Amino acid sequence: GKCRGLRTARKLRSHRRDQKWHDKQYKKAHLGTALKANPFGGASHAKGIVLEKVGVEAKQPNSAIRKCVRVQLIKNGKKITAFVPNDGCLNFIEENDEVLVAGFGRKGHAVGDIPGVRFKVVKVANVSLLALYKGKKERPR
Amino acid sequence: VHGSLARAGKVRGQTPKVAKQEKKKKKTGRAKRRMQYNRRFVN
Amino acid sequence: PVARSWVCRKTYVTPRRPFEKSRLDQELKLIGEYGLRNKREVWRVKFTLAKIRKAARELLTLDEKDPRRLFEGNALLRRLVRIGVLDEGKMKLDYILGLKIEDFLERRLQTQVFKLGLAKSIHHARVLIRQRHIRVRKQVVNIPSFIVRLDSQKHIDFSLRSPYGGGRPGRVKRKNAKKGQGGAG
Amino acid sequence: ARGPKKHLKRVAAPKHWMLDKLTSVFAPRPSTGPHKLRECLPLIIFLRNKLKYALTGDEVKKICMQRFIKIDGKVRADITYPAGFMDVISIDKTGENFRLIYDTKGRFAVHRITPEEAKYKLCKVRKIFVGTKGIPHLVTHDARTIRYPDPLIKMNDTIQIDLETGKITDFIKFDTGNLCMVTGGANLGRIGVITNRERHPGSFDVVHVKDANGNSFATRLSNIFVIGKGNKPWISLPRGKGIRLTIAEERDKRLAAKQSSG
Amino acid sequence: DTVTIRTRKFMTNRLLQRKQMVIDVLHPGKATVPKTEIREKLAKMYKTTPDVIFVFGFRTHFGGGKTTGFGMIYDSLDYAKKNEPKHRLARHGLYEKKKTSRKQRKERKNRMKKVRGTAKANVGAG
RNA sequence: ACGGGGAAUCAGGGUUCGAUUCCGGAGAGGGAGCCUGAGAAACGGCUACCACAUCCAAGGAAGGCAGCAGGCGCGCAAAUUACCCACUCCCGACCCGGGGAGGUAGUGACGAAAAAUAACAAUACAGGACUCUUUCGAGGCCCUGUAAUUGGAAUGAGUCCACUUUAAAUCCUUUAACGAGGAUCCAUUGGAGGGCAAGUCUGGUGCCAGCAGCCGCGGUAAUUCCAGCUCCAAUAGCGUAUAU
Repeated sequence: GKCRGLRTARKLRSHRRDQKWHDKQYKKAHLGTALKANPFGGASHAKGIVLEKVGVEAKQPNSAIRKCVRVQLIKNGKKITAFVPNDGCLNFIEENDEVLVAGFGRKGHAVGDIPGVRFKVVKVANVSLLALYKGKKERPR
Repeated sequence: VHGSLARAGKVRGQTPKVAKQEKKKKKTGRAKRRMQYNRRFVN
Repeated sequence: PVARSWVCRKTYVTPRRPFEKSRLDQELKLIGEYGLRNKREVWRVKFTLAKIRKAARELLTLDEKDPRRLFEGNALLRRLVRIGVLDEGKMKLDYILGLKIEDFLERRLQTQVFKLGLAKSIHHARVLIRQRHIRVRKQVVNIPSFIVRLDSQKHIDFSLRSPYGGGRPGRVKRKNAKKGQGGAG
Repeated sequence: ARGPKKHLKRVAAPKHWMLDKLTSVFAPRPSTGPHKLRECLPLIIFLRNKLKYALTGDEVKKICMQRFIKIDGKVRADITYPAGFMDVISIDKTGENFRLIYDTKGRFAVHRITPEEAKYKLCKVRKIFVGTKGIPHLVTHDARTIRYPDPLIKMNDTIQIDLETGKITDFIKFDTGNLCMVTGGANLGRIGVITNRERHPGSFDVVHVKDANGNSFATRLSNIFVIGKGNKPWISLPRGKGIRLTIAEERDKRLAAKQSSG
Repeated sequence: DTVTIRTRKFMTNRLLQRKQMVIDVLHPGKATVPKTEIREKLAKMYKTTPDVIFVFGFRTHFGGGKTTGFGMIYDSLDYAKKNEPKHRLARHGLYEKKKTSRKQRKERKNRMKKVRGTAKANVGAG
């Protein structure tokens, strides 16, 4: 059930150079089409303005209306949905605001009740969203 | 959206706004570990 | 093209399992007994004891009567006996594996000041060295992580400038005499 | 990339110069004298660190220019003049004379010698080179093209030149029963009798050597340098006599003298 | 006084005609006695003038004890004018340098390039 | 994807990374050609062409910051248009001039080593080895949890003169004059359902707000949300995002 020979080092090698492609944890990270469809250019964060403010429901077991934002990036000009993670911190978000967006916490997947949103908002017009909540900073009006 | 986005921070904003009391400065330093060792293994 | 020697490296190891209720419980039993500050003061010792056995083990893999083992091991044994953790004549490059954490902890200056009088509590000795009162046979040192060699084991006394030493009082006593003079008469 | 190199950086420079890492970036680049880089010793480093007569380049700058330094009989005037094997150097103001031969690890140990040994030197040959007009010619380690030698001079030999007019006197042939010191390579600076030269037509001719201490080693013919006849060296040797000691044995010597001179 | 100068690593630089040494101060707790006094005391131990003694680089140790510094002892006042580097000399002051600036000079030689060729054009302007 | 010396991770194998200060190669916006010179197909040298461009009397002239500082644009994202040639060596007709190569400064929580925020005592509570009573009662050498600075000693943070450091100053180091009573000199970042250390505590909210990496909590007693109190993790660091 193996090669195991002593002049076979090439076949053990051109087999594993072939069967690595079926490890989806490796096919994604080593094929140019996986990163291309990423709205980020592989970056950690990406700035971009806010072009509306919309809410999205939750999955079947538990009901709610998660609040979100329709952020358009400036890097690629794409359009993505960004969750606004905080308690009632949709009062500081406004149209044409240039918010900073980060990965949601599952390396390119949804999390929990939120359907189809993989992005959360960390800053809002160059002030930290945590700072606005706890009050340390203040967004000038 | 069906009718949403009207309520946001409904709970944070109607909870009572109670104030805090600052009495003892429990600085960590190292007497913390002196007494944090002396909560467990003194009894 | 700068001079700037950039050689540095960590000296502590983060435990693989963060919460165990038995590693946390026990490590305090070390900090509490020996008057440390934070877990780094313990893991740093775990690292030196890890290295000194990751080095001792490699020699044990090598057979005896060997050019590199016999010298490095004798040299390896030389520092341990010199530092105050192993008995002379208890050197065979095997009891090294029989060492435990506390043996490097017992030899620090902070603990050593406590055992040779010079203080009332193991914590009190620690504040003294940081107030620059204790001199290791010639020089006042304020480093409670000093690891004392055998020569410096019996040469530890108070300084010559300290208020506890043969010097003038500190600021507290000097000021009280002046403040007290108007206080009483 | 476009021509010669005129900046030698730090310990990228040869290791036997005994240099630091935090003396900035560069190192003195020898002036392309009578020896390769990887065998020489800049005259500047012989006056700051090996001797510690001076402090900086400047105090070395003013010494060599004041025309006190004497190398091979005629004074030099460049800060970085390459030194090399079997070179004699003299300091007339203080009154010492140095020999500059390799140690048992390879460091160009400081070696003070008598004025009698400060007259001559020992130089190996590289090719007997009969040239125009039927004139026999030689070449030596320090690029001395000597005309008109003793015809018996063939190869790998050692010559003795008075250091006023060259003019080889008292040569010793390469044989398989004579002392020889190894120069260059990992074996740098050991001494022993040859006892063999196993030829290899078309490659490096490997020369074994047995030491008077009973030990043995081997090198290639290039690294061999003959320094006397029989078991008698023409030159006095430093402490250790160029006899390699294992790091275990060298450890013993360190511990014994401890607390016995300071 | 209690300065208590001590000497180590002494060498007589005949090829420079000076003295090379290490000065080892032992101050029982003071302000690391200045270069003036140590130059004063060292002469009495060496039987010479305080004009010829020059010291450099006192780096005190920890704990207010032994303090180490270097010094060199020449023979002539002339000899210090060619064997001692300049900054070590004005440190007490017998030779103020040419120092005016660098960029002020550097700008000058460059703007000289635009008018170079005529002595009047060069020296007259600036 | 500049290659290599190397780097992170690890039981034995390995997997990933290497623009990055050392060695070697290519280049000065894209290409091509060439003079001087031993050594350039050099661009802080010339010649054209192309794109972008700066003065103009409209006739013409000049340039290449992928050098050190700077600003623009780009972005998730990267320093002050500061000092001099003293150590580093290099260049030159030369112990003597020049060096934004380099050093020195400033910014600097990328990162790494040591290390403050309390120590002591009597106080009155509090335990048990000790003390004596089978037993109650006791008085004492101790460990401490808490509260009064009750009280005298020790100190570094900070100011500030002088010395020391160094071309010139800068910080550490050394001796000054001051400089601690609880908010003085006020410690955080994340949690308390499970994994995973720690509240079946109180007020609010009512499948709402929201939390939650995952299993899941929220419809009147929420151990999970928002807060208060108490405790827990790491401690000048600690969460978040992505690559690994």
